[PDB]
Amino acid sequence: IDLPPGFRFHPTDEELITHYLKPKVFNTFFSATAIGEVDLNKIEPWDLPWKAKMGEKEWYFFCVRDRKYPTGLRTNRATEAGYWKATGKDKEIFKGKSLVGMKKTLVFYKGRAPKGVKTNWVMHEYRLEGKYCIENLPQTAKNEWVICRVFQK
Amino acid sequence: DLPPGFRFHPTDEELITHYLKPKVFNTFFTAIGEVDLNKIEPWDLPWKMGEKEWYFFCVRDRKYPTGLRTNRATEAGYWKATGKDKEIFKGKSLVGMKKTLVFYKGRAPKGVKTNWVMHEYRLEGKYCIENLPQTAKNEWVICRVFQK
DNA sequence: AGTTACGTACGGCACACGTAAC
DNA sequence: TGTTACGTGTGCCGTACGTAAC
Repeated sequence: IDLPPGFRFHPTDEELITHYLKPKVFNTFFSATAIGEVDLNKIEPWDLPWKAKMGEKEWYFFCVRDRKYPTGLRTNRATEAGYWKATGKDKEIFKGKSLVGMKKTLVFYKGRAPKGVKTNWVMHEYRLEGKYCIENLPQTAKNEWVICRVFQK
Repeated sequence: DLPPGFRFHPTDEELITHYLKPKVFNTFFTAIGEVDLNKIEPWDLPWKMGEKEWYFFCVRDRKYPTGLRTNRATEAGYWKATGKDKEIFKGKSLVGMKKTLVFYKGRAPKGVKTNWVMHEYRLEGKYCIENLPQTAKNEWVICRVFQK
């Protein structure tokens, strides 16, 4: 609907995990008007705002984390242009006294190599953890499905 | 109703241009909410735009008739400005200034501080010209009050 | 070898609070 | 004497970026 000026989608970390990522992990057909679905392994952050929904300053997008190596137990963070690089320690998301999620901060580098070129594109990847750790998940795509907030400094 | 996460989170400029400016230009104009902020305790302020942060209007009145210094004293305590103000620019044109004040309970020379923090946004960019010479002698501002 | 991730700095931002002004 | 603002200090956040590890 038309939002009065200033009314925007700025959810708290727990609102993202509880009302957005958690339902999608269970139902792959969960749909949200505020947040679309892209594969950051293919799409590039410069072209990202074109393929965005209800977003001007920040863009929210669901994504499927792909394992880099067959036995790597790591995540493919490589794109055609460059590579998303994890920076700093993760941030715990708690619902009441129960840990329900985790936030990782990633900065894009155009190098696609150890000679990465730092960019101003920063992505806040939110992932299901704690009360919803893959160990106690009913064979749903938990580790795979992750919400991502992309913005430019 | 609003889907979860959708809230009133306006930019610095959005506050001055879409809310403060019309109220200054056209007195009393929008569901934004107004409060006297005169002798009102901040914990009793919600008694709401948002339970996270409360946004309310305010009428700054001069403490001293000749002082021109604005009154920030309540029965419960005083609001103490911290650091320096922040510029609000709609392009290359300065439109507003944001002052951060931290509530200090006690109302004494050395009152005990509290976690109440208020971001006061004012129309300082066009204040000097007094485009509209309101004889009401009322300075209208908008404040983001939260206890975080 | 290439790619990712860890983890401790480091710079900016949001105040904390002494010391000056009205 | 009281009350308010000013202005650096600073502690904490948001990354930067080797160095290690997968």
